[PDB]
Amino acid sequence: SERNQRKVYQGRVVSDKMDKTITVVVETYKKHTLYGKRVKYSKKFKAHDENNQAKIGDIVKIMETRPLSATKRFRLVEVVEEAV
Amino acid sequence: AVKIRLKRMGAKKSPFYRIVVADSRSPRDGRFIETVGTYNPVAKPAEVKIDEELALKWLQTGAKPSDTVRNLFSSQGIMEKFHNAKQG
Amino acid sequence: GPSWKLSRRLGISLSGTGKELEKRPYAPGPHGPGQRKKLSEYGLQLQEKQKLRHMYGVNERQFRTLFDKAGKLAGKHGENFMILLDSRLDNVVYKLGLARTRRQARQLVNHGHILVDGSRVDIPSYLVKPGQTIGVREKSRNLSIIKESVEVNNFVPEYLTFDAEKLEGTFTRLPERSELAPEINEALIVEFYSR
Amino acid sequence: VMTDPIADMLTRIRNANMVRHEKLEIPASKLKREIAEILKREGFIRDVEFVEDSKQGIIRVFLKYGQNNERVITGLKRISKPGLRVYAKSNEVPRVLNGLGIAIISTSQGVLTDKEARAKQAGGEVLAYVW
Amino acid sequence: RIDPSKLELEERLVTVNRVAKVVKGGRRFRFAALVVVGDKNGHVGFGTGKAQEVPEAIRKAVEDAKKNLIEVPMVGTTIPHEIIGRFGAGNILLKPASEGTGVIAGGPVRAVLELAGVADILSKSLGSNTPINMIRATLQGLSELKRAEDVAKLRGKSVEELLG
Amino acid sequence: PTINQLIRKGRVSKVENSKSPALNKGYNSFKKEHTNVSSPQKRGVCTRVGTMTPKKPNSALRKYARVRLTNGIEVTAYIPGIGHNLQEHSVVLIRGGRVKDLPGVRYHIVRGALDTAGVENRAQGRSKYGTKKPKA
RNA sequence: CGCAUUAGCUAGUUGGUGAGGUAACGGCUCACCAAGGCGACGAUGCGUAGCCGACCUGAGAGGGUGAUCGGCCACACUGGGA
RNA sequence: GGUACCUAACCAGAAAGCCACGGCUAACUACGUGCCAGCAGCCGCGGUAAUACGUAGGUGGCAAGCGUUGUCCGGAAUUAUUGGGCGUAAAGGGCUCGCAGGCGGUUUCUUAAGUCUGAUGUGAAAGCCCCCGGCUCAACCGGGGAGGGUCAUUGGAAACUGGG
RNA sequence: CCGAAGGUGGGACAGAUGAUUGGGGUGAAGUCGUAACAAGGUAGCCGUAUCGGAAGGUGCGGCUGG
Repeated sequence: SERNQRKVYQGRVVSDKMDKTITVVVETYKKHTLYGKRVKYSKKFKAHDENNQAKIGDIVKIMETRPLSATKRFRLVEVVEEAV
Repeated sequence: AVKIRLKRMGAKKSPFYRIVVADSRSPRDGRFIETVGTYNPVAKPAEVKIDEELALKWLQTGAKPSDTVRNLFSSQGIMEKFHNAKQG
Repeated sequence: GPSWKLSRRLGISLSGTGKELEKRPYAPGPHGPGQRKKLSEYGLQLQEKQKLRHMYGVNERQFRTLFDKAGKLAGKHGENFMILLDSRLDNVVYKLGLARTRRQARQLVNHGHILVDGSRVDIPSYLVKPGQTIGVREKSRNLSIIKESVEVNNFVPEYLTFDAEKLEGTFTRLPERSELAPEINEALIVEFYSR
Repeated sequence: VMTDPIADMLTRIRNANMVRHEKLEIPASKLKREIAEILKREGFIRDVEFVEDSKQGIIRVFLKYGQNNERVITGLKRISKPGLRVYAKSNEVPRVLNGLGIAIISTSQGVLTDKEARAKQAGGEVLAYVW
Repeated sequence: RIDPSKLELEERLVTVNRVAKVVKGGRRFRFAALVVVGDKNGHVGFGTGKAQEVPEAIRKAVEDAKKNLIEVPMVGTTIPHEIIGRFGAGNILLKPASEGTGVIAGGPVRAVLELAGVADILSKSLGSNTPINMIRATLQGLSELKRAEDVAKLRGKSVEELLG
Repeated sequence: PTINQLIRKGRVSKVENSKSPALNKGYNSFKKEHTNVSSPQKRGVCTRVGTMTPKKPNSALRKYARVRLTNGIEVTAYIPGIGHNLQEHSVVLIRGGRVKDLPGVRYHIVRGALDTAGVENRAQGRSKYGTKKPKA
């Protein structure tokens, strides 16, 4: 009996400046109710980096979890592509 | 807690009861967990319809029916299977 | 209710006979025997719609709901509406030959009782499904009106079969619209209720 | 600039219709080649030919005027513009002039026609009405 | 081609306008009638007529209407395909309808489509409501209609390779 | 316009203004504010019952009653039929009807109301003007 | 969901460590630091509003409504507390 | 609640009203009125020959309903995605450089965010819809299904949009 | 310690109301002129300044919608 699977995203780090955390812009992007054209929206999430293995400009995946603090609900899975 | 119970449907003078697994907390016509088929009282003949396997599934997880729903189970014969399950 | 007056206004024999238009073919009233003017598009739609609903005596609530139920079927729309008003039970009684009008066939269903498949039907707007043997109970078994309408001989339509003594009216497949009505122009009434 | 070349080839065919020209050079991307192959196989065109060259290549179209002076193609239209793309599901694929026209619809298995996408029961970009 | 007017025609009218011209003396009036004429077997036409009287104006309109006739395709007693007719800020779409609906149309459009013999039309005017331009818009939309047999002959094709 | 311009400015829908605004409000007494109730009819007290005239070509003397309402607004309403019960300081129930002829007047006094008596000598148009089925 | 003729709003606010508290992670509560956080993809402010399955209309896309029935919510003379 | 229901006795006996009638808009004459009284939704009637006012007759619409009002929606393609425009009618910023934003010539490889498709769960019951059944038919009820997600999970495609 | 209400204070916002006041609209065949429409009798309009009971005049620049 394998337990239920949590929600997963991928995104992009805006800032490193918070202590042991980052914020992450997920750029999934969707169309209207009326005009039908498909527009973009950037959703930045607060996510915990317990190893601090992040950089500004880093494409990263995040998993949802238990609420880590106020506004924090996410953690790292696999830091995919690093900034230059 | 969990009770297999009739659920009132129908017009004013002509009632109707869906045999419906709900809680004692929830209102009579209100929210409910799942359903098995039906119960026509007001027919001059018969016509009870019981699902006969998912009702049995709810009886064993723990859901004790009211008296008329229980004796409908006895009339269709699901209580004999339930007593055979207790004899199992 | 004159109901001859409806026929001479609509300009159609609503029984379908040499009566009720002879000696007075104009509409009614003090502006009638003079040459009345022809009607517009709206007037033509009113003419065909009121030809049909004064044939069958329907209020426009029931007439619209039967229009809608004919819409709930498949095929051609105005044909199916003709089919629903030729499945109406007053029309079934008047086409079995049990009345001289459609008011008399309404009164057979209202009090001078007539029976479908058993117990009774007191209601004229009963849509009659096929296969249904329609007769009378042993109380009104043969009284003066059914005796008169047996003596008078109308044609039985090909969507019916009718017996004299046993008096059961049975059905066939469907009433085809070649048989139903020659005078009423359908699909002006569909256009009238399209608005 | 040029902002989409498919709409421009459709107007180029339309202007060759309205002038009643007989040949057309179109700068021939691969989807243009597949569109003209569809319009060939549906009889809107006599024949279509490719001129593979250095700049981008040329596709030439031979407009079909079957009788006295009769434009078989009356009008063209582009549905998915670059700025409102249009995508239809398979139970929404439009059949046009109900059967007498057609819609070029490039799904995941080939740039298809109306009947081809209907029989394959898939949808994708909806990129031309052809009347 | 030019339709030879030898048929049976029904010749009912849309409007008679009273139509003035100012001179030194004052207003001098005429009646400009437009009348739609055609049998219900696929031939339609309309015509204008001007006179000092109403019936001679209707005479000239029926003559000029018999002169200009149009043909209409009756594919399955309907029209074959939806089309928009666009004569000069009168734009009128015409849809085929199912077989029971009847001609759903406004006045001059209704007169054209009833005197056409086409029985089941959904239609709508998307422009100005003068009778002249609406009738011109309908006949613009009815001139550009297409028969499935002729378009199948146009595409080097067969009817069933289009119609299915 | 363009689709991006339609996305960031949108289609702004045209303003709707009611034909009868004094019916389109209300009043609660202790909150001292002026609620939106959208009511068909209002009784109010007559402040001045006179008669005066329309503006242009139509020239026949109209009826003209002025009523202060339960929201607080004095409006000139119109009394259509021939011969009215009403005086000054009369309780009047008001429905919405525009009188194009006299300017500034956009309501009717409901005839047959709480105090507005049914009209005199009328057999045709029975329900308007209030009168009962007389005798036959 | 309406307003930009509302353009800046925050300071337990935004993070950290430690402690406490809770059925429970957590500025949920407190100490100490850092100058952070939300923001033109419309923050904040003002105004309006119980939300929905549904209901009315419309060819449809839509527009309006949120009675009944049913789900969830919030309230219980007003504010606070156990 | 002796309630639905069934059966017998008596008399056409107890039982029809409302709105409109110039055009839109189906439906008209007469008498009185005479820019007065008034009608009106609009064009607008009426100032002594009023199919527009009031009455009588008539006619038309519906019908135990009818009409007015108030608000919604339609007509209105008159907020236009479907479905509008900008020389002169409403409407091109006086003109530029450019930030954000939007849009991107060609060929090829790959990805799968967009797109389409399959499977799974789910969008409660009632309601709209389909098919049958029972209330005297019908409303309503009942049964069965369908329907409604840019919905979540899962699997393929790679033409197109985006990424590399 | 927290803590509702209350108290004090200076602001912010919002509605009424206010002697008096300013333009606007609509209205009787009112008064003064006749600015515009024709080469409208000084071509008109646009912007701007100034003056003048008033429409307006005049300067400068622009426009033809001479």
